[PDB]
Formats: sequence, structure tokens, C-alpha cells
Amino acid sequence: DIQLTQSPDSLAVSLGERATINCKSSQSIFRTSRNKNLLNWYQQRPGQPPRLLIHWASTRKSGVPDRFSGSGFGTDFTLTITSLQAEDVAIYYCQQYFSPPYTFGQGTKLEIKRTVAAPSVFIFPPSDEQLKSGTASVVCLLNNFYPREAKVQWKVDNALQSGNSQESVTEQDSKDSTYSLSSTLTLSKADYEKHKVYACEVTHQGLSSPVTKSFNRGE
Amino acid sequence: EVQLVESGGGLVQPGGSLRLSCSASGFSFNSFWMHWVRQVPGKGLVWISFTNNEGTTTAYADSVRGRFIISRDNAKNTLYLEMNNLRGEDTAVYYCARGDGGLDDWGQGTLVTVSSASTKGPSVFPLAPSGTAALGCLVKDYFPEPVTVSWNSGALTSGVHTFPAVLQSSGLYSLSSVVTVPSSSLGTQTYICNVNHKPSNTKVDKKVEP
Ligand SMILES: CC(=O)N[C@H]1[C@H](O[C@H](COP(=O)(O)O)[C@@H](O)[C@@H](O)CO)O[C@H](CO)[C@@H](O)[C@@H]1O
Ligand SMILES: [Ca+2]
Ligand SMILES: [Ca+2]
Repeated sequence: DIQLTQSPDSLAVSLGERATINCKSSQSIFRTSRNKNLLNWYQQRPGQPPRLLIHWASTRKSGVPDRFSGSGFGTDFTLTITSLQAEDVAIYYCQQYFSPPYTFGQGTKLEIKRTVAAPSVFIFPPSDEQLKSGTASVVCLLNNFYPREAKVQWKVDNALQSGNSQESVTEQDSKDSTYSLSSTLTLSKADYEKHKVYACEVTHQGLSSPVTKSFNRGE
Repeated sequence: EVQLVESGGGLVQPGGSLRLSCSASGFSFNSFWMHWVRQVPGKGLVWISFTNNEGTTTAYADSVRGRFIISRDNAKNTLYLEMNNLRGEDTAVYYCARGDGGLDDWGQGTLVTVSSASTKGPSVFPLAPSGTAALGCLVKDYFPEPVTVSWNSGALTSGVHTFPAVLQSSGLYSLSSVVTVPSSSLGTQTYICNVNHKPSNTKVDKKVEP
């Protein structure tokens, strides 16, 4: 079986700059009789099916921007993306169409490097309907920030929480290149009713000092 | 156009069988090779199988050979994948693709979940609003994936962030969907999240208000 190894696994390149992604095949994929190197490149945007960009190593599919180009020969291949745009955020895969199994490389996740953007922070208390069921979910939202790195600390009556929260982060936005993050603090209705001040403290490169959003259980 | 539509995926017990279908339109189906490719949620693309134009030449990935069977019905514009002795490592989104220069057209994919866990519908809770304000819906405790969330029947798309689902300590999924709106529209505009958990036949339209 032909193995395709991409390099790097992840890449952060600035808007308007050039991205270089490598694909190395374990053996030659040049079909002499067709005079073609049988390598394909795909873009898979967040939540979408893959999109074929290039086939036969350098032949760009109709409708694909001239900013995408494929090069290389035999065992060493390259995908180049010039004037990187926000909508280029995706995972890129190479695949050989030479001999079955028509194997894929492991993918290269492309991050669009943009200017620092601080998060907008919001806190949500558990709903009355949920509280009736015996559980309280306290949600902290960090909206439209960059870079990804962010510290979310939960405080219940100024006591720092650990091991009782879970985070989820969106993929980089296709338009503004930002991330959004949710942190959910989960407690029993009993533990939730034994306390008053529920706070979410956020640390991020875009904030001069930490931003804390809070609520009083009763109010 | 070209439209490829996969179907047949769902929750199946380990050791069980499933038959996937892929409906094709907008092209001469009998003139192209067809492939199946899978992708474990948040992992890479894994080629699974292909068939030539007539179904006389087929091949499979090492991990599925002897368990899966690709086939096609050229007269009915349909591609198939029979999957037997399913295991946890077969849990993935399964795509069908039309082969040409590369794998040129792909369907939206069909999720196959190999597990002995039960189907469970979610509870939908409001995330009550506090310049701009944030509100949303917490879709808690469901299995298997996926859930979809739209706002005001697909009319409110701007500023909407539907988070990836997280697997909780319980082994059930949870997700939140939020939207940022002007605090001005909190009286004049109604905000409803349309939740669909097709695996459990659960459709919930939840009005979120202060
Ligand atoms: C690898 C490849 O390009 N496959 C394509 C195939 O090409 C055949 C087989 O290629 P190869 O395995 O000999 O390299 C090739 O011989 C072409 O020259 C004939 O079109 O044509 C089919 C359509 O008949 C397409 O569906 C299919 O993607
Ligand atoms: Ca990098
Ligand atoms: Ca593969």
C-alpha cells in the first residue's frame, strides 16, 4: 500500500501571504502511459464535504481560484495557496489515484493568522425548567476572539472550580477568522442552591486584564 | 447539476450489518467509477472502496476487506455499500464520491454509529439574554449524534454560533447554539431555536425570551 505523508500537520499563515503544504508518497505515482502524476488535493472546510481542488498533481479543477496550484514529481508534491483569504480556513488532504487502496494523506489543518481580537464575554444562569430536573448548567460564552488560546476560570462564591466544566470551541470563522468558545459548569440542583455568586473569569491576549462576568443565584 | 445523496446510516449494534445507498443525478452514472470514503468525527479522510463503471472491478481498504461489499445498479442510478460485522472503529461519516480526474463530487455523507448505547432525545433549555446581547439554546443529553439547530426557521443566520457537541461524563452529548442580537430587538423580535435530533425523532422549537 502507498502511504502519503503530509507536512506539516498544522499551519498558521497570515492573510494575503503564501501557504506551502507538502505531500510525500512512499513510491512513485507517475503513470508514464498517461504522462500524469496521479495525485489529488482536496479542501475540506468546517462542516462540509471535501472539495476537489487539483487532480493529476497540477491540473486545477474548473471553478477553483488560480490562487491554488499543485506542483511536484514522482514522490514529492506541493500545494501552494497564494494571497491567503479568510475562506481558505480548512483541512487540506492529498490522495493518490495510482493503485488501490487510493490512500489519503493525514491532512494539514490551515489556520488563518489575523490581528488580535479580544472576546466579548456573556454568562447564562441555569433555566428554571432544567433546575426542576435536578441539574444546573451554567454557561459562559467567549464570542469572536483571536488567537485560540483562552483561559476560562469558574468561581462559585470566589472559590475556584476545577473538574466540573467542559469547553467547546468553533472552527475559525470563514469571514472574520475568529473563534467562539462555550464553557459549561455542571452542578447538581442541591450544590447550585448552596451558593450565591457564579462567576466566569476570562484571560486572553486581547484583554489588558481578566474580564469577569457574574450573576447572583436569586437575582 | 451533479447531486450525490447518501442514506442508510444510523445507530447499529457492534457485530451488526447496515446497507448504505448513494443516489446519483445530473450525470451519466454508468460512465464513471464511484468511491466510498469515510471520516471518523474530527479525524482524517480514509478511502474505503471503489467500483469501476460496470461493477466488475472493485477494491477495499485493508480494515474492511472481507466485511464490506461495494455494488452498483446502473439502471437505478444507485451506489451501495453492504457493511457486515461492524465494530467501533467503523463509526464514521460515510461519503460517496464520483470519480473522474479525482474524486470530483461528494455527497453530504451519512453517519454510521456502531454502539450498544440507546437512542435518547435531548432536552432543550433556553440561555436567557442578560450594545449587543447574547441568547441561545442548550441541547442537552442525547445520543447518537447529530443534532441540527436553526434560528427562526433559517431566517436568522448572522451572528449564530452552533458549537460542536461535547461528549459528557454520562456518555451523552450536549451542545449549545448562541446568537448575538441588538438589545433593541429583544422586544420587537421573537427568537426561536429549531432543534432536530432526527435519530430520536425529536423536533423542538424553543422560544428564548428574558
Ligand atoms: C485513476 C483514474 O483516473 N480513474 C478514472 C478512470 O481513468 C482510467 C483508469 O485510470 P488508470 O487506473 O489506468 O490510471 C484511465 O485509463 C482513463 O485514461 C480512461 O478514462 O476513468 C473513469 C471513467 O471511465 C473515471 O471514473 C475514473 O475516476
Ligand atoms: Ca505553523
Ligand atoms: Ca486512506
